[PDB]
Amino acid sequence: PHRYRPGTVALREIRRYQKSTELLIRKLPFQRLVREIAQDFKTDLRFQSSAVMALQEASEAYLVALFEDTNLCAIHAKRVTIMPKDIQLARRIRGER
Amino acid sequence: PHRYRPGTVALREIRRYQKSTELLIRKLPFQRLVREIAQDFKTDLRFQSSAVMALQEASEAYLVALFEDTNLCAIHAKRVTIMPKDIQLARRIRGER
Amino acid sequence: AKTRSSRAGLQFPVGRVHRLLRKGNYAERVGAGAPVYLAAVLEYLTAEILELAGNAARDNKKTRIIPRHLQLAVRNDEELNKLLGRVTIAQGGVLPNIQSVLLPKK
Amino acid sequence: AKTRSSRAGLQFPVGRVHRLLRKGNYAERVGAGAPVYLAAVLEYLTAEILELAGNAARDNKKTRIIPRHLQLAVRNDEELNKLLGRVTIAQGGVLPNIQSVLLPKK
Amino acid sequence: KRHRKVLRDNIQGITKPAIRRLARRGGVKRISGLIYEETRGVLKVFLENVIRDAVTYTEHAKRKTVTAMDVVYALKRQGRTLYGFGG
Amino acid sequence: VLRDNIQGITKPAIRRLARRGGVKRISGLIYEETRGVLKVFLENVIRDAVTYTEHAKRKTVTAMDVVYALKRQGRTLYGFGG
Amino acid sequence: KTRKESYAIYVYKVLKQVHPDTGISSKAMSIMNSFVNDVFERIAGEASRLAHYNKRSTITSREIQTAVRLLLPGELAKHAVSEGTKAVTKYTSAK
Amino acid sequence: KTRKESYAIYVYKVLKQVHPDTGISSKAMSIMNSFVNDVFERIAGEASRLAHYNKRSTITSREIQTAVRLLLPGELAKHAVSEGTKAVTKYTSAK
DNA sequence: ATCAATATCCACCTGCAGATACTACCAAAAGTGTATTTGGAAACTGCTCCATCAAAAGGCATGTTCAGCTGATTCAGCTGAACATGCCTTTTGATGGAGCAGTTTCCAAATACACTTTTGGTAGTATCTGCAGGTGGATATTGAT
DNA sequence: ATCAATATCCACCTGCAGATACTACCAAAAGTGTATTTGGAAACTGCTCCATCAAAAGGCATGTTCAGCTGAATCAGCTGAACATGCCTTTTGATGGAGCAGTTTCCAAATACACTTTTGGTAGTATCTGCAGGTGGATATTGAT
Ligand SMILES: [Mg+2]
Repeated sequence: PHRYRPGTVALREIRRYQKSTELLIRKLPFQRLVREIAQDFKTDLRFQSSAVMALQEASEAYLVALFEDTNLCAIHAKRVTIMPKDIQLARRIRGER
Repeated sequence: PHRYRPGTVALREIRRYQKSTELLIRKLPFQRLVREIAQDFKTDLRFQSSAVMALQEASEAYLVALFEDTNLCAIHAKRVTIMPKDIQLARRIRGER
Repeated sequence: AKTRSSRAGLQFPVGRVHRLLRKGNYAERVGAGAPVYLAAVLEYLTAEILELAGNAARDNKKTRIIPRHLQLAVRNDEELNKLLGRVTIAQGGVLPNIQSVLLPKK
Repeated sequence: AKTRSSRAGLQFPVGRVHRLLRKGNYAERVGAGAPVYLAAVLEYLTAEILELAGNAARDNKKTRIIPRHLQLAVRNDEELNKLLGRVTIAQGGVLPNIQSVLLPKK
Repeated sequence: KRHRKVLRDNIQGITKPAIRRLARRGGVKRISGLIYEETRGVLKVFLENVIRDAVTYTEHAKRKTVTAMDVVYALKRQGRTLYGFGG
Repeated sequence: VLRDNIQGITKPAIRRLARRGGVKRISGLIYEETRGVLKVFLENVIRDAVTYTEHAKRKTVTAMDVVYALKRQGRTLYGFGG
Repeated sequence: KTRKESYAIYVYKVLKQVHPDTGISSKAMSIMNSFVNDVFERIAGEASRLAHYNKRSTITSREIQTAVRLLLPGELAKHAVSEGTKAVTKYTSAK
Repeated sequence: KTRKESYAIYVYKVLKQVHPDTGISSKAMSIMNSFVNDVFERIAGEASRLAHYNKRSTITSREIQTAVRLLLPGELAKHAVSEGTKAVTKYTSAK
């Protein structure tokens, strides 16, 4: 029975996802999260579907760019594994704190 | 014969300079640098005294905050010594690179 | 003749704020209450900072507010700090703060 | 009756731009050359991006410029990248980029 | 109107595989197990901030419907300008 | 005893700045890196200030020129007008 | 010679209401003046955008209020809003 | 059935000039439209500020020029400046 | 542990730089009053597109396995902190002059305004085409041995 | 290096979603033309406040020494990647209906003057004082033994 070594499929996935542009979070689950959060601010709101997609494009591009910063913080620490402390450092330096 | 250990005076200095607000670069050399840099954009420039001051205050506030980020970057990598790579990471994450 | 500031109950100049809104190319028209509202908001934030800066003066054995005290006031307050998160107060210095890992080992 | 666009030798609508400068509350008055200069800057910039994006489309054996091509164009160009440094192009993805230490063996 | 379902715990619809994919696009090769909850938290803060301003624009306009434009203006306000939706 | 103007930003001075920044220990190569960073910072800001000066048809950079340049770089400064 | 307007006197008044025995240096006053100018611009700016977004020709206190909500953090917003509403009421019900 | 303006046809014109055999998807066009509006707003805004700072009530091609120098990086600014000067110079001689 | 060097704290003193109070003044807001314009709420209603739902299509959850990464441990050698003072750079202040800024001037270009042409947007109906997603089928890439 | 599992790369291949095409109209642009107002450039000049420099101040360049930090090496432990497996949840196409948005009517509120009163800024002048440094003396910290 055949096995790729840990790290190999990971690099394959990086090339695959760096090549393409489709949204990476499933649509409906994202749409529910948006509605849940909005509802806690104000009841009986509706959303244009393009409003939800806008938030999705923005959130996905925000998360991708944060993961790149995070990856740099891990590598700075001489690791290859991203950890919460890496995200926290990235957000601190960014001024998100 | 009396000698303070490495880091003792450094700590003493952090405390001293964190207490005060005076500028920490001598005014004349900063002024020359400012004039030198400005000469490449326009020749025969004069500077209001307060113009140079404004630049110094802004430049020192900038460098002080960058050293804070730089220091977090050194500590992230489990060091207590700031290095150029720490400044480099801080600037990249800030979006200055 | 009674000024709009006194009418509104404010120290901050409603007339001036109204004028500045007009000549600021903000919109073709400026409503009667807008300068009243804005002046109040401006006065309020001023009071808030002066309150906390006065205190910082007191704590440091002083009666005259200096830029140091304005800095201490702003950065020790989570909300004022956020509002002024991209602002530099000249001659403010920084908060006393050393990372624990840098402390000598007891 | 020659349009102000043809007068200035421009594809971009000088009339439209003059109008938007007025309705936009930027100043009391708008000089006659202002929309001419602006419409040319705008035209220049869009030529710059369509050139580069057109190239990315060709490099990809495609005839139609899609959002990925605009993103490749902007991000691969130092100056466009900085000018749109705080902008997000929907459906653009990212540049292929893997950090060195992440590659296998040695 | 008769009844409308309760929305709870939808943050978990942001699955481990979806997050992993996002990290891949950001060039990440190895992911600690604690990253998934941290990311969920980070995304929530991000959405709350944007939705708050978006909804504020909605209410100011006196609509019940959040528009693409409400979101686009909310993003611009926060220095995360978005092209592709009329903005 | 000729010296570059950037070198006028001395080790002790960069050391003080680092100190106010909470830095305990400083690598030898930091001083040159800092000078480079300061230079890029001043270039970006002065460039914009001078641009304001030229627009106003002056030969003197004013505090306001500088304050406006700082504002547009997202580094608002209080204390010098505006 | 030309008139140099400032919020200094009005800031000094508010200081005296808030700390009657405390003074303020020139530099600190200049900072306070910058602060007032900065917050003015931010609030008026946002109010401008709001009116434009909604095809309105007037900046009303409704736009100032939404602007404040958009720009101030939670608690700061809450008081600013109530201080502002309060001032508009007093101004209306006054001959 | 209200009219919605866009820079589409002008973007398309300019597209044909530079790549005669290349098309553009509607989404890419929408992005191109957003880019033009965005740059417009940033230049007009700098110009607006610049005029105010110099106690001027008129936005002229000179204000736009300084705004372009403030806004665009090095080489894009240089070229934008020539294109704009050229269009104005040409325009002045053409009535 | 003791012990001495030296930093640090605080109470009191005081000159003066920087804050403040006061008067006479004038240009310039800021306010009051009357004539005029219009922006936008409301009220009605066409009609886009949003919530909602039934069926169809593919990604997610879970457990097992072990490769290899992280974090602890130890250690040597490199590299930065500390150290003392006269050389030499910066600070301080005194003095001519450049240019910023205040003032008046006058016209090129600004707004305004009304009929006159042009055009960019849509809207309805039509044919066109680039490429996504399916396939099979030859060429890598990877990891066991 | 050699063999084999499986990912990868094209090349071609049909349907079709989305793009491009006209024919007709039209409201609102944009242009045109003429009368009416004015912003700001241009020219002159008064006086700040800026560059310069002499004398005074006092921070930093310097080389030595070694404390202690950084990074290399080694390795146990365990976390996280890969993949098999079982199947739930999302995606996708179809349809009554809320509210957005389009048009028009009508008034409360805002602009626009001009005129009447005041206030906030400056400026000359004199007046006042909080506190930065200096002193002096006790007490804490740090580092050596
Ligand atoms: Mg809820």
